[PDB]
Amino acid sequence: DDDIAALVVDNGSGMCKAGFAGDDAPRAVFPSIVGRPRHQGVMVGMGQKDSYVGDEAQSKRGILTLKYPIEHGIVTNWDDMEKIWHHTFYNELRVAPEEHPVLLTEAPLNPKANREKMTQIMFETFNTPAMYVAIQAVLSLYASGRTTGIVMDSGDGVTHTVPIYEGYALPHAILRLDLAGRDLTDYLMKILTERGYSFTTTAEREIVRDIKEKLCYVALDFEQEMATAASSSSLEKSYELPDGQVITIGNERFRCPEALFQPSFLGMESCGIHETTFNSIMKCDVDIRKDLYANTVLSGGTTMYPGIADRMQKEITALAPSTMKIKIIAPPERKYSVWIGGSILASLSTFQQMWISKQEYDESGPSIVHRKCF
Amino acid sequence: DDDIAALVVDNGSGMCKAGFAGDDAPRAVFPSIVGRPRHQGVMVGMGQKDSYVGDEAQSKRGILTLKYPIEHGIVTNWDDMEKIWHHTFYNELRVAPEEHPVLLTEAPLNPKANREKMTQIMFETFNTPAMYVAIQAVLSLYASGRTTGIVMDSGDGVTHTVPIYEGYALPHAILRLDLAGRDLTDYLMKILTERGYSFTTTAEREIVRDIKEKLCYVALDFEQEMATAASSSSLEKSYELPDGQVITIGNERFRCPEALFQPSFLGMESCGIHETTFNSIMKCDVDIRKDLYANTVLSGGTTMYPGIADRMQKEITALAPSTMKIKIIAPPERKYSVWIGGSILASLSTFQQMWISKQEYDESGPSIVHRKCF
Amino acid sequence: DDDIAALVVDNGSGMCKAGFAGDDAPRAVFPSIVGRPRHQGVMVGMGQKDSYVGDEAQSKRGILTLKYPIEHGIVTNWDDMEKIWHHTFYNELRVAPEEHPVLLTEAPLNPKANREKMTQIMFETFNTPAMYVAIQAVLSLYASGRTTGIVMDSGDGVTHTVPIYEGYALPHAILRLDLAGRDLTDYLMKILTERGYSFTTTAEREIVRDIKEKLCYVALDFEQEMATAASSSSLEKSYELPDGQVITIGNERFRCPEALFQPSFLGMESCGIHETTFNSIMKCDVDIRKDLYANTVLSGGTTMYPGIADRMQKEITALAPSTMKIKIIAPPERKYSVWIGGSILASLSTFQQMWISKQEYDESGPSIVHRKCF
Amino acid sequence: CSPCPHNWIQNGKSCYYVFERWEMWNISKKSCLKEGASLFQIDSKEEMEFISSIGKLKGGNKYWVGVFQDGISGSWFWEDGSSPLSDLLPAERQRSAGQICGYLKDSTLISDKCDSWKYFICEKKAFGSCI
Ligand SMILES: Nc1ncnc2c1ncn2[C@@H]1O[C@H](COP(=O)(O)OP(=O)(O)O)[C@@H](O)[C@H]1O
Ligand SMILES: Nc1ncnc2c1ncn2[C@@H]1O[C@H](COP(=O)(O)OP(=O)(O)O)[C@@H](O)[C@H]1O
Ligand SMILES: Nc1ncnc2c1ncn2[C@@H]1O[C@H](COP(=O)(O)OP(=O)(O)O)[C@@H](O)[C@H]1O
Ligand SMILES: [Ca+2]
Repeated sequence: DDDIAALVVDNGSGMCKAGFAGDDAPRAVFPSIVGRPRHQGVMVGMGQKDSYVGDEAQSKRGILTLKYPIEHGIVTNWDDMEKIWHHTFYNELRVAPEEHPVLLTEAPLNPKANREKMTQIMFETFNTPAMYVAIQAVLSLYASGRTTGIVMDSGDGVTHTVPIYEGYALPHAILRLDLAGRDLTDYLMKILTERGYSFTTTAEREIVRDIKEKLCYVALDFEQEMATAASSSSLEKSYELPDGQVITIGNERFRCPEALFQPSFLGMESCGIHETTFNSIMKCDVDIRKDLYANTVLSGGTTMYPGIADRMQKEITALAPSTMKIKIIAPPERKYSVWIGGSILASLSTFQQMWISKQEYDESGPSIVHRKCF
Repeated sequence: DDDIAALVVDNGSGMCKAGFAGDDAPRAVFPSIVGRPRHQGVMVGMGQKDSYVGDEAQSKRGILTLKYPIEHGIVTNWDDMEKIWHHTFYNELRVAPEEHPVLLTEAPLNPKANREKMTQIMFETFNTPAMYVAIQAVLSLYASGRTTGIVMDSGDGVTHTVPIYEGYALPHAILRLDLAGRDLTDYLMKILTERGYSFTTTAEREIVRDIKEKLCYVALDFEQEMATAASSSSLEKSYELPDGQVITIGNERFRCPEALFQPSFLGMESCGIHETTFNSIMKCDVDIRKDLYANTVLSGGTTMYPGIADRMQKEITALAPSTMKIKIIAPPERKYSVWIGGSILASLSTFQQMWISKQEYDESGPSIVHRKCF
Repeated sequence: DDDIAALVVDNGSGMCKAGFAGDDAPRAVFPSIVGRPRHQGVMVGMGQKDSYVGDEAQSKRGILTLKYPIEHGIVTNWDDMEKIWHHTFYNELRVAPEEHPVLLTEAPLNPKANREKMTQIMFETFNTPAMYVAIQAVLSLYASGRTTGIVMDSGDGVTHTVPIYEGYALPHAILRLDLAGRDLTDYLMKILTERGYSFTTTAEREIVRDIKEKLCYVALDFEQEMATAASSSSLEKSYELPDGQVITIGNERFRCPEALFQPSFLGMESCGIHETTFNSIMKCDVDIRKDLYANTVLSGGTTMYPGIADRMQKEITALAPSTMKIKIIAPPERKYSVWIGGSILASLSTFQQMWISKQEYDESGPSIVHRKCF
Repeated sequence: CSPCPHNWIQNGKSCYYVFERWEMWNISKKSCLKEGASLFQIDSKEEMEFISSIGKLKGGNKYWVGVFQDGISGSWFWEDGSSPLSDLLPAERQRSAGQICGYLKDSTLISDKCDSWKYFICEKKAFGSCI
């Protein structure tokens, strides 16, 4: 009609999420991979989609191959990516890109060159009236809505801790982690295989993934938990493999997520989350620190483990001076929180000038989206 | 008058079947062997055909010898083979091949060389416009219209299990069993002999073939059936020899078919059909498996025995996870399945481009049929 | 008489290698199968051993059935293993267990549980004074004596690339590959069955395997050779089978080994060895990588084919940066080098505390071997 | 709660627990005691035939079982100290030093050393239903 929405598409490493602004949560969420028959060969007829992946790949599982054109949350390729965007618009959204503004969201260190290219697609192929480039970290923060605190965001590919004072993220405080659920699953596979299972494959990949999400938990004490494990009847939990095997999984459940706390499991030199939290605090002023400690915020898929909050308070409290108050917070469906923030910003009536427009593309080129804007 | 029919000749080991594509079933069907009076002896006059075989051979039984150029499906010698083809086209079909594009069927590990040879004969001697060559199982699979499932094919010479996902026979999983069909009859002659009958001869083999098809069945339980036999008033059924002898039969009944389940009767090392499905099942992805277990179909003349489906289901669950669903599907007139597959594919006007042309034959040689097509 | 040997026994998937430490090569080698008459069929008198296997079965080939408790290296069943060991000491070694301390070697990811089990058997049944169980990979690396480098280790059942820096193997770096000689043997029968032939059975596996070693070579250029294939007179080289038969070989000769380079042949998605190595190298630090490129060691079994080294050099040169030095090293007779590592490890006097003792077994239970040592 | 507390498998009247870990026979008994379970004892072939259902438990493992051997007499009993029927009892070796209460290795009952470590299985009565 009149009025316009903002398309909120966050181009996730594994799973891209898109929708309309004003929506509480993304209408679409689907795998972000590309896949074909590896085997192929051949048939009478077709009717196949060469490399949709998407929903169909996940159902697909055994047959298909997976590429992620943006594994490291960075558009590693434009050809496939267009496909994701095309699929998103036509297939899932079933919107015409002509009608609405879109906000793409971006991973944190996304070189200002790709950004221009991101823009050029949207204008050129997609022909959106206008689009905005977002930083997913930001949009997550936007959703949260708190000015000061130090939030730990662990998602799929990357983990950060960022102190936030009024709203401004102190750059210097921040530090990167390589680890996130991405690693966690792989590890889960690897430990599983020792016992005798072999989870080498991509189909098996997804099986491992399922196992960790339902199954896996975070220990009160790493050391105690092993010790218990020996006696532990409980841990023995069964998982039914798609084939009908039932495979038993005691200890792995806690060992897997433990890695975040102790990266050396995976062979990361990197410090665990808690060391991360402390470090980011130190980096900042003595005065401010209290504010962070009170307001620590969790975020992302990887933060969802029940038991994290209590471990974190436990961990931090040992570290920190006994005076300082320590609070922890974890908003209930944080994984979405990126998309959510994106959703909010996109919607913003007021902010609307911020959006990047077709003319601006023409005169300044896409780089505008990078410069003195997002 | 226009349009064309596909001549779908299925060269069977024992039985040639051929007709026009679009036909529900094979037009004309006859034993492939070659025979002439072994004894001969002369006479006054003539008017016998040296080595027609066909139908006339069958009633012929005492007089003729046999020879299967098509022994193990593979066409060992061209000269007889052409004779079959000539007979098929001219005598049974009564049609002149110049007129009709023809699809030929071929056996599973049929070498390239013969395939080309097949082309040379079809083009040169017959001079048909164009030919197609087919691989018999796929034609069977085509007929079914089953994209997914694990199928038992058991015909005359060979028995396979091929799992299929999305119309793809996954090469790896497939396994072969030497036995079928033949092995039953011969075993049938032998087990019969022990009782005191002699069925050495060719005529006798025909007799023997007759008995198993009508007479024989497969057991709910081998062990149980054996126990019962002593009582068995039932099994005793009589079969009248064409001379007019009568024989008693019936422990034989179950036992011969027993072979497939436990090949050791034959002395065959290989495992049962049931275990063969299982082996194949594992070969596939775990994820795919539920589909396979659910869709199991048996194909081929050897699958016709009453009772198999129920037996197979029982055998397989005992194998299977307990949770998983089981289905055994057997289409009614399966023997013809291969031919039908011949007819559908042949009959595909849409597909017609596949049809191999004399132009390709001359330019490419016969090879074009093999490479990049069938 | 004082001083002691270490009994170094190598429980291979297919072959056990055994003998006294310090010994340049294993004295005794024999197949690891279990084999008793499939047919049986009684007779008058006996004198046979139910399933000795080893050398004698091999001579037996037509008669016998083959099993590997050691299938994929990992000991699935204890009894046969108990048998295998019994044969080893008494029959082949003609040594008595009580007299000498023994080393035992293990498959890469061995369950602890079986470790105690292995540990259990030798003490209890064998009543060896003391034992050590070591990881086969580690022994092999011991054999090289290369502190660093990256070795491609291809044996019977499995293929690994293991980067080594400063005497340490960096677990993240190293990937596995199911493909290995066993698959090649199976592979080769299949394509041979392709043209003429049918090598279904156990004996035939042996026959093919014989072909496999003598026959097989790697091709400089996969593509090129195929082109060569049509013209090649040379390829045609001929083999005579155990009966009469003499069979022809030649395209399949290169093609079989091809799998290592292209796993897809066998239906494997996984990246080729050339691929494998590169990835693993990338896994490591950039600084170090120069080391691996300089030192790449071949290992095991499957690495023996002539001309692998140069092709290997070639592929890696292509992958590597232009500056980089690359060097491939393949020790002249590497298959043994697994056993070699053991002999040294066992043989090490200085190390001698390393051995596991009856008391450590008695107090600790078996697990002492697994825990805090080998 | 239900006829069996979780992670236990029911067979008719009985409930069984297959231990994750290795324990010594006596130790597992104490452990079993904690539950109020006992070690499993096999009154019948029927119960013995059920063991195969262990088979799905990965691989066969040796599992400590009720039967105990006196030593002087060498008589085999269960903890309750009843007599196993002939079927239950152990198999022979030429001779050596040592022997103790049986385990179960997959299909058949066996004996070993207690000191060794083995997996044990406990058995309890299911809360049999009355209406
Ligand atoms: N409920 C949950 N419990 C534990 N881990 C989860 C849960 N939900 C998602 N994850 C993990 O977190 C990741 C998704 O989080 P997300 O913030 O989207 O990561 P990213 O933004 O880096 O893609 C997934 O890879 C998944 O493994
Ligand atoms: N109704 C039936 N019951 C049992 N066996 C049959 C029946 N019909 C055919 N057969 C057997 O199956 C074979 C025919 O099946 P088919 O699939 O044509 O074998 P192939 O394709 O290998 O020649 C014959 O040899 C015959 O012995
Ligand atoms: N000279 C050779 N050329 C090619 N292949 C060989 C040669 N010698 C052995 N092999 C193959 O390598 C395997 C033996 O290597 P090995 O390292 O012992 O494997 P594993 O240690 O996994 O048992 C055998 O299966 C054999 O097929
Ligand atoms: Ca009881």
